[PDB]
Amino acid sequence: ASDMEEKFREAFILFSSCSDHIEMYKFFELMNSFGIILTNDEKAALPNDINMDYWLNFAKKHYNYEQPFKHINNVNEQNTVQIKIDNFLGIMKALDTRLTESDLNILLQITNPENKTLNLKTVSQKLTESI
Amino acid sequence: AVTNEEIKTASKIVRRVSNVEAFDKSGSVFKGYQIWTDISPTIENDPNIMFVKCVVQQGSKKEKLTVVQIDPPGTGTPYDIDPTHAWNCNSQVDPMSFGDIGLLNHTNIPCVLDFLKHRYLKNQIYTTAVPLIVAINPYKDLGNTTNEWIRRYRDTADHTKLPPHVFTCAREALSNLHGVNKSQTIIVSGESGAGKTEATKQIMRYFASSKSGNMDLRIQTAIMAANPVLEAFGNAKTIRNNNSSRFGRFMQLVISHEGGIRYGSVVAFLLEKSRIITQDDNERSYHIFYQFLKGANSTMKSKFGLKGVTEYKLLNPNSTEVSGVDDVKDFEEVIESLKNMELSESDIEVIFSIVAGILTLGNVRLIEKQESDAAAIMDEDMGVFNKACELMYLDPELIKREILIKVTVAGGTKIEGRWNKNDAEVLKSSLCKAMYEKLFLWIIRHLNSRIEPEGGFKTFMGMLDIFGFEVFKNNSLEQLFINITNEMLQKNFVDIVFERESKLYKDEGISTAELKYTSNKEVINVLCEKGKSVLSYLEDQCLAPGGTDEKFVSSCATNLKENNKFTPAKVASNKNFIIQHTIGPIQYCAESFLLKNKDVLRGDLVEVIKDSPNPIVQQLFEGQVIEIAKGSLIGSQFLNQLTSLMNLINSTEPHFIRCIKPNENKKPLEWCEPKILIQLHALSILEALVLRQLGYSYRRTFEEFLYQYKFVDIAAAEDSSVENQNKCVNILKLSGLSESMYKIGKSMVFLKQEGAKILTKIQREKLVEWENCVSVIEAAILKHKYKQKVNKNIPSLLRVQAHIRKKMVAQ
Amino acid sequence: ESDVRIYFNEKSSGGKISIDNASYNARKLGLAPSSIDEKKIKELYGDNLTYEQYLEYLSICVHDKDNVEELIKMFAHFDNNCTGYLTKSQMKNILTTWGDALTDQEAIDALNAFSSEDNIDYKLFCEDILQ
Ligand SMILES: Nc1ncnc2c1ncn2[C@@H]1O[C@H](COP(=O)(O)OP(=O)(O)O)[C@@H](O)[C@H]1O
Ligand SMILES: [Mg+2]
Repeated sequence: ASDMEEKFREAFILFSSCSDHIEMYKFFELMNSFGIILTNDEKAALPNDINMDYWLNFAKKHYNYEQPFKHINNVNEQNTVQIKIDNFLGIMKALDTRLTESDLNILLQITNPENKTLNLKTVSQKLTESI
Repeated sequence: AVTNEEIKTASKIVRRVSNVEAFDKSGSVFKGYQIWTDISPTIENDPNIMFVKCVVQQGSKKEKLTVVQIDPPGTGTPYDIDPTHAWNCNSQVDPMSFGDIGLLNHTNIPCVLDFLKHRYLKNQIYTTAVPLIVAINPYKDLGNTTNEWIRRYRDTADHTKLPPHVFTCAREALSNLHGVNKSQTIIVSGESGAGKTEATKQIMRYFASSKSGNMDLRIQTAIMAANPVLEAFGNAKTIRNNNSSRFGRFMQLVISHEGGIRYGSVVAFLLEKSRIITQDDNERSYHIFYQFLKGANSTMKSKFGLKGVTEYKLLNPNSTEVSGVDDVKDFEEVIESLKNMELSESDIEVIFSIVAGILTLGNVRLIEKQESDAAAIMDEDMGVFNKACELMYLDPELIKREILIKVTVAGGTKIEGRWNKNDAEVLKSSLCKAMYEKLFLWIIRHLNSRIEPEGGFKTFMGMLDIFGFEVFKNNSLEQLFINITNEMLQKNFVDIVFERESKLYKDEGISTAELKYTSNKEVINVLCEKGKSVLSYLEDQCLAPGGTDEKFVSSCATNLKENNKFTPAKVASNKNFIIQHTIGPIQYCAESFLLKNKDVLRGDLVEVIKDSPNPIVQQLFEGQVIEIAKGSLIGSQFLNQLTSLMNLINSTEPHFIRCIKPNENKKPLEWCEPKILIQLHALSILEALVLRQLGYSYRRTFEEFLYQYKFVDIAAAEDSSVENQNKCVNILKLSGLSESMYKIGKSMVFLKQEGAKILTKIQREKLVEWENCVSVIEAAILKHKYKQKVNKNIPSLLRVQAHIRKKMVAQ
Repeated sequence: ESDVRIYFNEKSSGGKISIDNASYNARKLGLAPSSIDEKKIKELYGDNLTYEQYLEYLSICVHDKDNVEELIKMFAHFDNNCTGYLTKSQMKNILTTWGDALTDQEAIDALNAFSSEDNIDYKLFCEDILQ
């Protein structure tokens, strides 16, 4: 039994610049920062003006408390998960990542020890520790 | 304050190009889709704002969008806009994350304004639009041009990893100069108060910073010392700029490859003579008069008979004080600088003797003596007159006769007569103006005699600090000359862009038949072609007995039909006309054109000055021809200067700094979107984006293309059998792009912008199973980033929370 | 200076003063101590201070470097359009989330005292509380 309300609240105002409401684009990032992924249908079902209370309730319902970053690496699936570091960086850049090279170094600071081949389970574990 | 004429012209620059993609294939609105629009009560109520950001609402239709404004804050009210009033938005890009505007997905006008604005509000005032550097005046010291920043931009191994800066331009210009032995010119333009002279001095200081010393410090010190001296004699407080340059400045400099100026040469042109006679309200004359009258010591005031700043006809008695300007401290610096220019103390005393004599002469009053109507010096002021001529080392009796005695030719006989009061005042005034102008130019000639190289310049760094295009209510002759200058610089800009693109295509084997070029040849000719131009017919009319403004205009309209670039005025067609300048139509008033064009001291007065016993005063007019001839006409002299100057500039590699004034209140962090957009247009920044995007604007080496586009067809890209150049062909053939969207060069893949955007989407489609993984990784890192930024300011927050709990106790 | 001694004597017990009472005094004297200051004197002298140490504590709490410019940093950080204003909700979330967080009611009371308008010139808010 582990309460995330305080973390959910802080994150909201980090992405909303401390306002009690949040723009739809910033809400997608917020939910994505806790591993939450919505279908385009579930997206269209959302309110047009999302406020804090709405988000706190959605987060309780959608956060994967057991596996917050399932969508990076799922332990239920036998992924035995390990791809090349420069390809990883290529894919991130292909998909128009807002991570600057400093951020990608932040990412590599959190998830890489040694210049190995990067394991996604490591990524998922490391981000889980930093929540 | 934002004029309704400024809203009118800003709204003409506004265009809508690309379509908004607010709907999915289903025809449903993308959840949260954002656009810019110019329809908003925020915009009707706040003239600083031209666009707002909105969300398109579920349910809109392709032909009439329903939107709700989100930035600036609004009401939540839905309302409807036609799609031609919606513009794409770069919704998730960090404007600080890169330096050129053209890297934005959408470069429409509201997107450009918002990108510059957010950079500027973070004190990043420099942005490129290759080959242009945009510099926005922050109206405060940002601290970004100190010696520490010079050393940073100079000594950093890879300066492209620093943000754009005027020092990036100084470094790249000096590097090319010493890299391929090619002269360079840095051309700084913009409207009044936009920051051109500050930028110029910042670049000069960079060039003066040597890594390990400058044996020619004596010459560099004289060159740098000239900045306060040129500002004192040539700059004035206007309503738009407390330190307005009233001349254009061209410099040549010789600079060692590690810094340090070894030689130079200065040129001032287009000095506003009239300013020394009268000034509009809330405006001053040239700083030097106020520096001198307030700064001179008691012995110098007594020697020259100086009175106070409020006691001179030639000085507006009500504007003598400028906030933030200590004319006494400025004078001390000017005196120190003149010494650093190797003027002796005797030289400096002559200089200020002449300045005091011009002021004193302005205070001589004339009267109508009727016994025809003749002029005379008020007897009360005859001593003031004599002291004025003594201060100028001029013969008092001969100067008197030239101001009072006229010689007319009637029939074919010389008839002595007398100037009336009005004409004699004009002559007294023109002597004041001519002595001041020639003294300014004499100081520059002295400077040049100490800093120039013996045999001329081999390779040199040029710098031009000049008015950009000027469009005022009343445009007069001064504006014509300025706007002709900027047509010449426009051509230098369009030529170098074309030259450089054509060379790259040719070196790479790509066909240049697709290249575009927007000539301004026709408009330069309508302004300057000999015999068939405005400047030609201004000269002819000046050199004609019974020439008139209206005859000048008339002769122009009748003879310049064969090109659209001349347009007569619908309203007041007799003494007004319009030119189709590259930036749009500009309306000039020919009133007084012939007067202003002839405002050159000539004739016997010049011979009296040349006969002064003082060696400096003899040199003021050294070598002037005796006389009305075209060699004495401002417009004819100006075109010779210009042609000479552009031949020099065109022989160099140019760099373009385009300065922007973001508001008319001299304030920091204040952004007036209509005034800025008008400048984006007059500086060709929007055009530079267009120019760059055209044709095959995306180029990458085979292995760059492959590092960037591996996953378009990961098979063809990881085939060790085929060569890099051949991999690119494979990938491109299998991508689905039309042959028209790309070409393969010697060493590079050429793509049209649209082709590169398609290929980017194609690659993302092949990587769809990473979308969710990358989304979560990205968002989680951004949350961490946003938290680290907060943590920096927490100590400050503790202080706020602490004082709140203090005030709670005190209650 | 006598106020110093007088306030100490009202709160003293057995010659020593608790840190919570020393902080209360220090505010009566117009100082603004924070948990950082209370941690400093705890590391040195524990939870109860002799008069001499209570004066040392008052020294730590002077914070001369306090000024409008140093206090507004966090509010400016969230003022993206650089208007000089934040809403009351924005400043409430900031004051109640990070640092020596106030309670919701404490944050409201402080904002509602300074102004009755939703948008608050935060430079002036900080100048007002610095008095
Ligand atoms: N880069 C700058 N940094 C700080 N202040 C500037 C800067 N550029 C201009 N200013 C301020 O604007 C004023 C006018 O700038 P100036 O360079 O004289 O404009 P211009 O030469 O274009 O007419 C300066 O005196 C200065 O107060
Ligand atoms: Mg200037």
